[PDB]
Amino acid sequence: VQLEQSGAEVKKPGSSVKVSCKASGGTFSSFVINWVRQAPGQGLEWVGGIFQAPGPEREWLRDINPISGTINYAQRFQGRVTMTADESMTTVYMELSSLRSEDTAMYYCARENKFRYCRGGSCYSGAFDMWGQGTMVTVSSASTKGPSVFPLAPSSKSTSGGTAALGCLVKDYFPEPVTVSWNSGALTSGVHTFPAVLQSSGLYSLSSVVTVPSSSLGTQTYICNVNHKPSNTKVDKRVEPK
Amino acid sequence: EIELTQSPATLSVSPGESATLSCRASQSVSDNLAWYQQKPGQAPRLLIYGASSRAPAIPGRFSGSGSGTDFTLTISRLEPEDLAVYHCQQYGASPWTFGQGTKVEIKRTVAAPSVFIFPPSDEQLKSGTASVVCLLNNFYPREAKVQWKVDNALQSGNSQESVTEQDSKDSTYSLSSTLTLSKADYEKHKVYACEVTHQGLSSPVTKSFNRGE
Amino acid sequence: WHINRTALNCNDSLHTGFLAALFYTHKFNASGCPRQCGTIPASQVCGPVYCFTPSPVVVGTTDRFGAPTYTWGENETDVLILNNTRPPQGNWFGCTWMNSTGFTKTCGGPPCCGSGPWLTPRCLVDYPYRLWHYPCTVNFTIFKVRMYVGGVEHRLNAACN
Ligand SMILES: *[C@@H]1O[C@H](CO)[C@@H](O[C@@H]2O[C@H](CO)[C@@H](O[C@@H]3O[C@H](CO[C@H]4O[C@H](CO[C@H]5O[C@H](CO)[C@@H](O)[C@H](O)[C@@H]5O)[C@@H](O)[C@H](O[C@H]5O[C@H](CO)[C@@H](O)[C@H](O)[C@@H]5O)[C@@H]4O)[C@@H](O)[C@H](O[C@H]4O[C@H](CO)[C@@H](O)[C@H](O)[C@@H]4O)[C@@H]3O)[C@H](O)[C@H]2NC(C)=O)[C@H](O)[C@H]1NC(C)=O
Ligand SMILES: *[C@@H]1O[C@H](CO)[C@@H](O[C@@H]2O[C@H](CO)[C@@H](O)[C@H](O[C@@H]3O[C@H](CO[C@H]4O[C@H](CO)[C@@H](O)[C@H](O)[C@@H]4O)[C@@H](O)[C@H](O)[C@@H]3O)[C@H]2NC(C)=O)[C@H](O)[C@H]1NC(C)=O
Ligand SMILES: *[C@@H]1O[C@H](CO)[C@@H](O[C@@H]2O[C@H](CO)[C@@H](O[C@@H]3O[C@H](CO[C@H]4O[C@H](CO)[C@@H](O)[C@H](O)[C@@H]4O)[C@@H](O)[C@H](O)[C@@H]3O)[C@H](O)[C@H]2NC(C)=O)[C@H](O)[C@H]1NC(C)=O
Ligand SMILES: *[C@@H]1O[C@H](CO)[C@@H](O[C@@H]2O[C@H](CO)[C@@H](O)[C@H](O)[C@H]2NC(C)=O)[C@H](O)[C@H]1NC(C)=O
Ligand SMILES: *[C@@H]1O[C@H](CO)[C@@H](O)[C@H](O)[C@H]1NC(C)=O
Repeated sequence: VQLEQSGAEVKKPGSSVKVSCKASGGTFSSFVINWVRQAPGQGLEWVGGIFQAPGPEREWLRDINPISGTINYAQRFQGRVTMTADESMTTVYMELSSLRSEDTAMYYCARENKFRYCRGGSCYSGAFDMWGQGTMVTVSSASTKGPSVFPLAPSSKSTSGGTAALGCLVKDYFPEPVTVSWNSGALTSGVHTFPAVLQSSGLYSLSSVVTVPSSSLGTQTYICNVNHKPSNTKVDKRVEPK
Repeated sequence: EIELTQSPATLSVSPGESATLSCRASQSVSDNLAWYQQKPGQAPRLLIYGASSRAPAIPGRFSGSGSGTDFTLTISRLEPEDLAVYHCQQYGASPWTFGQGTKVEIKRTVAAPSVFIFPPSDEQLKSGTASVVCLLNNFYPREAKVQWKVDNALQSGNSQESVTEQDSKDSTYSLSSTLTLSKADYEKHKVYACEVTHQGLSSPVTKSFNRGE
Repeated sequence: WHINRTALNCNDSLHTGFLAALFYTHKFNASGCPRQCGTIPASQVCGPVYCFTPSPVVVGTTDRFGAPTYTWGENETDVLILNNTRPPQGNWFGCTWMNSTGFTKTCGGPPCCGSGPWLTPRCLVDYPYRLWHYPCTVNFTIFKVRMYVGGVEHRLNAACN
């Protein structure tokens, strides 16, 4: 019914990672479970696929059976990716070894039905019709570190007409993600929490800004709630005028 | 392997108009071609399999056509929800390969950015570093140029910027640029300015402050 | 007889996996679990077609006048003429097959009540595709049985509950 993948992973270069894809509402039986990866900005890349045989082949139909081997890997990953399934066929794993920084990517599992339809002596696929939510895999030499949170104080230099901008700078953390809310989720409108940027230091940095009526400065209290779960770091920063 | 070229790289379409995406394969892949929709921060979703056969629950405005090498995805009446990256994939010959994706953003009227500048905090200065943030708020289109000047010296290679995804109601973008200096360098200098160039501005806008004033 | 005489107009739109179970022998778990025999168009048929004179026999595609065709039933004029495997004497004849979207179809059957391969409410004729057409009979027990119709002796295997 639905594909649920394991949680985000952070790995040092040269290491290995093992990501799981679990079926809810049934079994992977008779499907190919594929793995597709997507480097942070880039397009999709097939890693390989593993077929979950419902049972022994009926060999009088061997010549038109569309399955060519239970396990297929893209050439780029041969020798360092292993795909397995448990005997229940409710979980398929992808283990990727000798990790490199270019292996940093979101890893999706996706179900493929190679027996979508048949006609005239051959059967055709339904493509990748059901996708897991993705498992982010970060490959970096950096060590886990909670952010420093600094105010982005409103000023005359951050007002236009009757509206002011203020924010929080969330600097020097590893790894992704952080969450930022404002006033414990009470203000969401007008908030821009920018995509983190990876600094040359290997640590990430992010700002979160919000626009508010200028007549609220020094009357309304503004707190950014920063949560960096990988380092167990939570910070509430009051942001007030210059 | 089979090479899939998607064109154009970016599409800007006004709501209610049609979007035509192209996907061209090196060798022939014979209707074994699929289209996926990837909305911001989400997993890819299947729209079309077998070049023209349409996945269930996919609205009728999505149509794929073609065979062999030249394929097209047509989005007839565009809704703002259709903001996404569209990927084509061939499964005619292993290994399966994907195009590089076509981003479809929502066309809207041009809007100049509101430009805000933030000096480093005193809390950060005592840590040894100064980050100066220039904020470009709610502009369209996404192309924008930020340039930093410190006492009129052009800064290059010591700033980084981030752009938000297009806003779902506004159809607008925002941009943050952070200039990073040491505390010592920060205090050797007076005028900090970011200069913003954008199609909605008659000429570049500069927002600046004088340190300690 | 030829592989190509199997009608192969198969369509698993809902991704149930029934079409995969044509190519592999798929056993079920507990959770998952008249009319006369004329001429059916191959377009409505997926996988092999069995008829039962008690004894099981396969029907291959032909044209409308009974000459064998070898186009996997893709031809609009391709049919399975079930009645041409009806033995000239004996009052027992049923058939079973899968329609295009994975629903088991039956044209009775035992003289009576039962339908197709079924001999009693308890028992049906065993044949190579029983578990595909009747997956919920996976843990039926297999008995060697013997039946007489029209004087002729039929030796077959029956699956019984
Ligand atoms: C989809 O299915 C259709 C079938 O419905 C199929 O069409 C057949 O195609 C094959 C191959 O191209 C044709 O085969 C040729 O047959 C030639 C003889 O044709 C005459 O005889 C046929 C059989 O007649 C017997 O059976 C009928 C029915 O019981 C009976 O009435 C007769 O008296 C006789 O007993 C007959 O069906 C056919 O009828 C068609 O044509 C007549 C006259 O044109 C027309 O009036 C009809 O209305 C009907 O359209 C005709 O009377 C045969 O000579 C020929 O052999 C040549 O080639 C081979 C190989 O090169 C050589 O060895 C040989 O020496 C000859 O050079 C060949 O075997 C067959 O006739 C078609 N059937 C029909 C009904 O058209 C399609 O191909 C299928 N399509 C796909 C996608 O696969
Ligand atoms: C393969 O074989 C299966 C099994 O027979 C075929 O599926 C059947 O196809 C026939 C012909 O189309 C349909 O009549 C059967 O489904 C339907 O019956 C419906 C009755 O449902 C009730 O509830 C609806 C709710 O919307 C009410 O509106 C109705 O009034 C009914 O009270 C009817 O609604 C549908 O319109 C339809 O007639 C259908 N049965 C099953 C199990 O699906 C299948 O089509 C065959 N496949 C092929 C391609 O040959
Ligand atoms: C039973 O069903 C099978 C599957 O449908 C049938 O196989 C089909 O047979 C037809 C015969 O007309 C083929 O159609 C032609 O295929 C040729 C292929 O030629 C290539 O290979 C040869 C041999 O090495 C080589 O010399 C050539 O240079 C080619 O590279 C094409 O050239 C023709 O254009 C035409 O497409 C089908 O391709 C074939 N399909 C499959 C999947 O095998 C078989 O004919 C049926 N048997 C009977 C008795 O009817
Ligand atoms: C498989 O079965 C499905 C459902 O029976 C068919 O779906 C139909 O597709 C056509 C053309 O795309 C539509 O015009 C119909 O409205 C669809 N029916 C519905 C209501 O789902 C499908 O064509 C069949 N064939 C294949 C090869 O998938
Ligand atoms: C049939 O018996 C088997 C084998 O012991 C059991 O595993 C299976 O679940 C049963 N199937 C059903 C329909 O319960």
